[PDB]
Amino acid sequence: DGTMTQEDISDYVAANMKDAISRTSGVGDVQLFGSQYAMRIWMNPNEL
Amino acid sequence: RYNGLPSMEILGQAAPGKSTGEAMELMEQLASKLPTGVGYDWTGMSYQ
Repeated sequence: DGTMTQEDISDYVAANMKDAISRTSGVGDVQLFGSQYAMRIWMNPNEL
Repeated sequence: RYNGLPSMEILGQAAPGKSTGEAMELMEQLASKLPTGVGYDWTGMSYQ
């Protein structure tokens, strides 16, 4: 339905799914094709 | 917390005459009619 972007999917997979799948029976390692959300503080040096 | 997510442990017995199988089946039915984003699971004696 195009209500979530690539980063929104990546966060949801990382935050809700990745941990449970990584603890699932016989799962050795789990690589996320994406990244979990973080509080990005994008600094401006001019205003600094 | 249960399996990494926020949880709340609920204990109870199957009524006299009724089996544990009948009791758990209804608990699942009542659990299904709860608000959105609220799931459930069986642990300990109920798991095995």
